[PDB]
Amino acid sequence: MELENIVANTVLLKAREKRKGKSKKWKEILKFPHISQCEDLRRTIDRDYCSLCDKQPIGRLLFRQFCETRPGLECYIQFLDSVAEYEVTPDEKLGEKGKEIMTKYLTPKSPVFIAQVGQDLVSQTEEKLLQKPCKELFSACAQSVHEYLRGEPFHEYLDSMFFDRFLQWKWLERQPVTKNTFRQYRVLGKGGFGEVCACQVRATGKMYACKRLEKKRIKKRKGESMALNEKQILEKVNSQFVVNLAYAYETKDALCLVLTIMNGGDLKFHIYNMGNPGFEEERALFYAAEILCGLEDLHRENTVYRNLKPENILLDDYGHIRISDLGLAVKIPEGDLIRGRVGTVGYMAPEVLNNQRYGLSPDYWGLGCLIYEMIEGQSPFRGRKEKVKREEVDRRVLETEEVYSHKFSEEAKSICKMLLTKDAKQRLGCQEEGAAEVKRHPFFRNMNFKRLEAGMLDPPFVPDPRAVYCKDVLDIEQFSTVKGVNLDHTDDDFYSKFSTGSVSIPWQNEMIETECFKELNVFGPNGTLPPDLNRNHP
Ligand SMILES: NC(=O)c1cn([C@@H]2O[C@H](CO)[C@@H](O)[C@H]2O)c2ncnc(N)c12
Ligand SMILES: [K+]
Repeated sequence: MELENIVANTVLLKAREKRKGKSKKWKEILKFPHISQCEDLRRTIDRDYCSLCDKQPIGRLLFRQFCETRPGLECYIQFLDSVAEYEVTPDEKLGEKGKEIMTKYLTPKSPVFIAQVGQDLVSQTEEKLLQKPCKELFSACAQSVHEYLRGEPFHEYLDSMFFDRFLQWKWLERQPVTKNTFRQYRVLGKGGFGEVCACQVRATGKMYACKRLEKKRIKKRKGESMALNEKQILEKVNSQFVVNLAYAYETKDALCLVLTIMNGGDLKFHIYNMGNPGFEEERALFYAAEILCGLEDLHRENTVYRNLKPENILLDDYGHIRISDLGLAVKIPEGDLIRGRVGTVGYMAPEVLNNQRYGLSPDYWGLGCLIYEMIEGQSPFRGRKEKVKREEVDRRVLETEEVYSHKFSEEAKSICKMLLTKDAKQRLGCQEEGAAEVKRHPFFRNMNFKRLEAGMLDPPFVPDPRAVYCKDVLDIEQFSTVKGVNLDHTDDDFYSKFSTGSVSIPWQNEMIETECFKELNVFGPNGTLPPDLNRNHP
């Protein structure tokens, strides 16, 4: 054993597990400013109910905490809470759970009666329950509450100390980010214009992955628009099955993307470096399902992926997966095809190999490639450790057909062949339906996709927290030192557009997840103004 490899992992493992890894002076770094400092944000902030009272996590909790100071509003908060529970109760007990809400919030004499719904809607919703139990029964009811809360309660909240406190939180959110903000750990993988390594916010202790983009390498390969495009894409998409962007900042030599940390490792590692090649169909099915949902979300914005291979699918602490490395994705102009000779050897669709125009098709070619590789333990057109000059592997993708073995079930064999059709016109999922045609394939007969997208399905494989499911730090491919490049001011503009600092919603989740919001979000005794919110004197 090499000690660089042992030490690198034990350090990463220690951080991953007092103070939850926070800094000693974290209460000073995240000290609220006096409200008198937040007048600029008070003007800039758009006064939108959905954003300030729901979408933004810390805003959501502060509005709820404000409504809980009034019995006349605490009921509405309890209704929206109960509706959420009803929306995740089993179809078996839906009918029952639907009766408590009605008998507890929707009766003239109920203890927590909410009156702003409408005597017509309560009855309209009352008949719906005798018809059939449905998780979307109270959709109109909960909406009627949002129509009332966004009126007077919202404007009363904007006048209260809780919204002032929100501005204070927003003042910290705006603070600049630098290399100081994080502490870097071992490298987890080579990719793109730099390397991916684990990092940790010093103030909060939350673990992330830092995808480094070396400045000298972007200029030398003219990948500037490609790096920027990756950043925007990661920002626009908000899917449970795609790496989420939390920060994007600049350093003297590189641009950095702070992404969700996936301690479970990539599927390429779980396919080849953990026992026999591939794994059981059960695992492939679950993963194929989540990948489908992740592709479905990327396709809603009409954005192709083109980069689907096992090393770009990752595993989190619980066993779920996310798609990573969106650097090859582009948003499509509606009704047009793109020419791009991009992709990985043995993972490019027949359309891309002929330098031919294509659309959303190459993604479903990749989905089939992954299902096959997970089950068979090898690429559909390349051996496990077989040396082929690119020219032939390419040929095989176009000319030769894949071969299946006893490892494949009838349904697994069927979904693969239907996803691995050379003619993109008659390829599964590439029809006008989109991912709907794929969700119905017999392969997904016991997979309740609606229940998967919610998160009520337990992953089949749970990674052990005290294991690093990755190659050792000294076995990671490295780059060659870039030479002859000098960073000019012409690129200072691109660096500025990229480095936009922290992303609001993820940042707020960081403060909530690490309990920083819990410990710091306090007020005076008896619910009085604390000094940082008192306008008489600091
Ligand atoms: N791009 C990313 O978000 C990530 C890439 N890797 C590793 O880097 C490899 C790709 O170079 C993958 O196979 C993983 O082992 C990651 N490992 C952990 N978390 C992440 N967010 C990533
Ligand atoms: K395996």
